[PDB]
Amino acid sequence: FGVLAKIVNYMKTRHQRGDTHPLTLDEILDETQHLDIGLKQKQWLMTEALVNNPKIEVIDGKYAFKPKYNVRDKKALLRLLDQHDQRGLGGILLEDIEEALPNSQKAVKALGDQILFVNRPDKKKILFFNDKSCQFSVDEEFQKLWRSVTVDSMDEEKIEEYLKR
Amino acid sequence: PAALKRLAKYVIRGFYGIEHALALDILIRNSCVKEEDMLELLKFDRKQLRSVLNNLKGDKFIKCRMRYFINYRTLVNVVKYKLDHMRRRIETDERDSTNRASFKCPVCSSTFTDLEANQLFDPMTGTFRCTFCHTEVEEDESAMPKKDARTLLARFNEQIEPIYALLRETEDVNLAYEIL
Ligand SMILES: [Zn+2]
Repeated sequence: FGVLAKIVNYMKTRHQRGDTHPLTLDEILDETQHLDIGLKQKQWLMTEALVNNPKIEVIDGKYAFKPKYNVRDKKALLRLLDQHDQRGLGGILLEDIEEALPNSQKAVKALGDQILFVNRPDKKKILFFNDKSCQFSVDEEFQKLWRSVTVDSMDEEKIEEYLKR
Repeated sequence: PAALKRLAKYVIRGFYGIEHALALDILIRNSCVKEEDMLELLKFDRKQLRSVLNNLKGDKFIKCRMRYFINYRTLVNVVKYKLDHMRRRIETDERDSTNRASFKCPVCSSTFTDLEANQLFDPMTGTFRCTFCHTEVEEDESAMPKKDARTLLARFNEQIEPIYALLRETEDVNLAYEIL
């Protein structure tokens, strides 16, 4: 059990490093020098666990798309970040970092294109989204907007209508 | 209502923050999504997103359907209600709040008007003496514009008005659109 969890963590790390190549359980045992895990355990890991794990795709006799549902491409998913009107819907700071390289350099670049960062979940988590229209008047930003609205309360709007007539 | 969709895209940019703008935008497409689903889709914090949703609901940006499952959807008034209110905000501003009649006592920094000048006179000096701390008074400019600045905002309002003309036309089209 533990061995498999160590395999998964290794597999994430190896994907981060760049080695997205398809491989087999036998190859991972070898490279980690843990072939002596026993044929019974080896098989159970292979033909029960790593088939019920939705993170890997089985192709012919080998495992693909390695650590999870991913598309990889050099973490330069510019079109994906674009994604027309859908606009990604929303990217995660954690996934881009896991993807290949640290986010910060890419984010800094992304901050000067069309992307915005919000501190979602626990101020520590960050999401990226796509803005568009600029703000319309250079006021001190916030004092005029606070003064500008229609009263939260009923019949106010009706007093504005009555004043117009 | 593609025009209204864009007029709304204007309104989100001008008004609140991008989180609010994002929440309004997903809703503009006639969203009737479950709050939990709207949470997963948006990936915000549940309590805080709800705070966003309550802030938007109370000013009257949102309408609900009690499905006891809670459902949110954009209120069916088509901004104009918001814009009309905002116009009044601008319309209030536009009006001059500065009095063209104005002395003040330098010591107590109090303010006085033309109405008090006929009583704040002193004949032994031929000029004005304050009520509780007799000193000469000269002009005011207290809590008021000295030069340009309220006027610059009025000019700003003037600058806003052409770039809002097309939007007023967007409203015109929308207002004819109330046959359709
Ligand atoms: Zn005085």
